[PDB]
Amino acid sequence: LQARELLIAAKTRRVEKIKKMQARLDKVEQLLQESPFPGASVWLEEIDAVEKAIIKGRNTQWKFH
Amino acid sequence: LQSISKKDNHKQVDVDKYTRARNAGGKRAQDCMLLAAEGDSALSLLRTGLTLGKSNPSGPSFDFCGMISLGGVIMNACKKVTNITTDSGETIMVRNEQLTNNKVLQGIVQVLGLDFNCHYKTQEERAKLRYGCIVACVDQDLDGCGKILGLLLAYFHLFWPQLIIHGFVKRLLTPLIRVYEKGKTMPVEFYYEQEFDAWAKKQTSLANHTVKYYKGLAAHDTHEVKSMFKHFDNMVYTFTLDDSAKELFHIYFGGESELRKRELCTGVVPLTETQTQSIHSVRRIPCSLHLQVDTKAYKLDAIERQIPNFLDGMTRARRKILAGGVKCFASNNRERKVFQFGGYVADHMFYHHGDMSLNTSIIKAAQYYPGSSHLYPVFIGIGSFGSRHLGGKDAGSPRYISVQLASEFIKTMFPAEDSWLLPYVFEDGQRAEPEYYVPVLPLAIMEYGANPSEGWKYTTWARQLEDILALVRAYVDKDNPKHELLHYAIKHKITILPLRPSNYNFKGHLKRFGQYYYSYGTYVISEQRNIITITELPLRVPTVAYIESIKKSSNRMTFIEEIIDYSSSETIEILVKLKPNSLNRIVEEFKETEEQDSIENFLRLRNCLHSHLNFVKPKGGIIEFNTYYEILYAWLPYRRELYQKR
Amino acid sequence: GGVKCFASNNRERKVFQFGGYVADHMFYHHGDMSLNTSIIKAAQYYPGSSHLYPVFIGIGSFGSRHLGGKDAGSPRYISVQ
Amino acid sequence: LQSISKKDNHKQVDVDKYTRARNAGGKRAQDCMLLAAEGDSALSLLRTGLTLGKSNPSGPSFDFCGMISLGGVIMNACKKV
Amino acid sequence: YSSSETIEILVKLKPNSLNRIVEEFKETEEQDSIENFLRLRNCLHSHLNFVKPKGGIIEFNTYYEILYAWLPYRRELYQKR
DNA sequence: TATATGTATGTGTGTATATATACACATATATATATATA
DNA sequence: TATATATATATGTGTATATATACACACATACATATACA
Repeated sequence: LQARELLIAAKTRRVEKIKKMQARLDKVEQLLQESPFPGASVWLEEIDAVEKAIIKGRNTQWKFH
Repeated sequence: LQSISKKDNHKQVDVDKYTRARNAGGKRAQDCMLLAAEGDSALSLLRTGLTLGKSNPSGPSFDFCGMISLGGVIMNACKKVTNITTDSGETIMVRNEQLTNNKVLQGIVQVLGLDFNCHYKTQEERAKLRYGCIVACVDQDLDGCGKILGLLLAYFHLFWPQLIIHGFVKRLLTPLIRVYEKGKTMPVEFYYEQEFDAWAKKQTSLANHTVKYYKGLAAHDTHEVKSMFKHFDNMVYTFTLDDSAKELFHIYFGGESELRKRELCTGVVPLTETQTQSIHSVRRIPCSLHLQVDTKAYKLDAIERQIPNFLDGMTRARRKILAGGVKCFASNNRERKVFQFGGYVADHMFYHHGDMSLNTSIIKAAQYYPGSSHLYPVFIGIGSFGSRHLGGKDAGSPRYISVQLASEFIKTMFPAEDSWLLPYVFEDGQRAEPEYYVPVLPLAIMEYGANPSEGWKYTTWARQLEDILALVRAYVDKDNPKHELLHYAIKHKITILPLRPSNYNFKGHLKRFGQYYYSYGTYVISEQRNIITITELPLRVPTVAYIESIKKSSNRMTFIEEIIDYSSSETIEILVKLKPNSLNRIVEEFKETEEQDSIENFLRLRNCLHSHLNFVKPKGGIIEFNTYYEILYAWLPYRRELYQKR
Repeated sequence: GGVKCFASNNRERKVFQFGGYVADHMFYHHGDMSLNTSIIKAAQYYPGSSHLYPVFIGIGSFGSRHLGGKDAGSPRYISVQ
Repeated sequence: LQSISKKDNHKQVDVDKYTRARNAGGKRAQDCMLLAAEGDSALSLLRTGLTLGKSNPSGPSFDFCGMISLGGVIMNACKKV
Repeated sequence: YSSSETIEILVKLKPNSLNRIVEEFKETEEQDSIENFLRLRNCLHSHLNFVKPKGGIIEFNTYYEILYAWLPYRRELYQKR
């Protein structure tokens, strides 16, 4: 560990980063158990992102301006 | 025509890069060898080797050895010859005019002094030649060891089997991989690639070995060629002809493909211990045992290289190009040239082939025009990348044009946190690229393609985007009112939701008649000037190829006078001119059915969307589907399990 | 570009791959064939060659006295370090 | 010698990489251009650009423009004469 | 009959023709009659035309001039480091 | 004298295998070509 | 034997391009080989 890390703001940032990882661990265990199979909403979100990227690439003659 | 043009093109006395033996065609002519190499760099190696005058006092030299080039890949004669039956009850074997005029084979016939109407059964006939044996110094990679050596054997079998009986066709035997241990003074030599892969997977610490791949034989250093030419006669082999060999030479190189489909499902039979000891001890090779290992391993390799995988939709080369492009443009998305990016993806992805084919693959992976192969390309192309009109064959040279990573499409379709959890390919020990990508969408049915291969054909026509989105949202989403119906249809192999061809960027029209779709272009007629204006061609029809095809049919040239192209860069506009009073002759002469018009029958304005859905599967091997629904239903569980493990 | 390319470990590369590296990182604004010819001839070593003290070690077939170095391999085949 | 000058060395045809204009050698022959380019990728650019159909009503097209390639570097005639 | 790194050429003469070479190809002091016959000497004729720092040609008359022009650059580069 | 009917060629797509060619620039050497001498 | 041409080769660093082969299959163009005859 660098001596930059031993300050009070770095302690505060590590505390909130521990809080964010705890919340993310709760979300991961919450969406491992969903129906029909694990990870069913995540793949819907990736469907939506790929579809709008295909639209934005068709609008710019596949140059992505 | 030859005599008109012989004052500039006189008799080429190169005989295809032939080097004379000091004793070729004399009293000791049967003491002589002919080291037929594959190119010119190979001849550089062989001429370096045959001149070690006192570093190799027990070696060969040019007193009894010649050289000649095989010119790349040999033509086969089994598909270019006809057995014709005469009156007396004998089938004579008459060749083709294309096979007769092949410059490479003319060279070796003039060098060896062969005769086509001889049979060489007696030794009085087998001493009228100019050399004693042909010796094929070819590469040890699977292309040169299998393909052109099998075609050379097939040529000599198809015309003179008695010389394969009596020991006339020979070959060297070189390493393909050498591995150098730190400290010790002897390397480990592997002759096949899968032998080295099974070896290198067994190890636990390969941190101090240096694996050397020898692509062609001209990559061999000076101490290596000295140690290979001190043991020259130690490593020449000879072919022996079996009685079961005629069926194998008819399967692999005959004009019937279904024998080759029926064979090439199962993998290569491993080689036994008695056969191994017999080959390495008595130093002879049966032709059938060669055709069922080397030629079959080559043909399976060519299916792997030339046919896509049904998960990601891309071949082996395009998968290396995508992996090297994600690795290269990581820091900033700064442009590179084509040859510089090709050098990068040949260095870091362990590509073991030529550079011209890799650069052509990068160019055609970057192209985007109405009717190109890729509807969703990996790269953004910057420069001149060709047009509809010459079919994309009018791009720039690779020193001019540039590519760039289409970063957000590559990020969304192929997520980065998924690529840590895929099976990879190892070349020479290190990771290079995945076995496959598993995209968010079934990209193998979303684009085009038309290739030949060994045994099989590949041809696809892309589907609508909205149909595929509706299918995957019916599978995944539980609040979609076509969820359990589609699950029942997956259980019982029936269809519910439509799956139409892709009409995007196409302004003609599609019609389903019986069991296939047809695509139709658009004309526009005017009898006041005898002008038909073509405003649309069918799917994937080049413009100048269409116009030159309509000019060769003299049945159609008797009705038109002048044809003028007014096309745009991406829009078709073709203008014909008719000689007066010929529309009614077209209507009564080119008849109209209810599937195609008379004007479309006249102007070649429809084609069939005919598919050949033949892919490769994971862990190797062909798989052949019947409809696109089968490909989608095979695709879905891989993506499901990949989400679970991430 | 060769001092910078073989910095980490001195593993050999093909001539066209090293040529792509030195045309990328050294801003070479010309064609690719003459660069590969210069990389080939900048590594040759035989009695009567141009360079008596070459920059590179050449691994493969790099031509001989008897054709003046004009019979090397293609860049697809041979290597330098 | 007449049959050597002729017969063998008789009349030939048109050259390669040549796209004529629609109005070459006619009643408006003087108002046509020859856009002589350096290779074939340049002719691919010129074919891309002379076919802007309705997206460039003020630009040229093949009604009064042609194309031919210069073959790389021109031979000089100032020292072969 | 040459090896890959050592010359060995073999000629064969027409019978009783060693004598007729000497009157045809006269022996000067600078070269022998055989070396006149078999093209076995050449002149080492130099053209020491280089480019200099900040561009432009420079032209020397002997190799000593090149050495004497080279030495101070290495001197000042040691002082700089 | 029209009709079929079984023959034979022929480009075309992707991923492979092996090659080929024109031009600029300076200067020393070369091997045959040329007058006019006669 | 002489004075005189005009074409001809090779070196490094540059400028441009050409071409043969494999593999599958739907499709296009060329006869041609008969079979009633006529």
